[PDB]
Amino acid sequence: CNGVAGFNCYFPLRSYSFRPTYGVGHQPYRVVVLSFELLHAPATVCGP
Amino acid sequence: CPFDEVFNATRFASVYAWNRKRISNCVADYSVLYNLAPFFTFKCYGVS
Repeated sequence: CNGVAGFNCYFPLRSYSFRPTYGVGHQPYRVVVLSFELLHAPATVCGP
Repeated sequence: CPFDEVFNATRFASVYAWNRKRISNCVADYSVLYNLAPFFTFKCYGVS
């Protein structure tokens, strides 16, 4: 595709274009994932 | 299954009489949908 757009040459990114008007199942959601590792170690972090 | 006669058609239909076709019980080859010409628009929504 020599770095130019065309058939079978698609740019692998897409946009959302959120507007306050879409339905309840289409608005953006904010997601955070917490990962632990419960093993044997100096145990740097834990609670009160 | 035939996509030739729906694309290589001499006479087409008006916008208010848009031509209908149903296709079932066949094997669809969507690769030979490439040489319709140099430059055409190919956009699909829902699937890659």
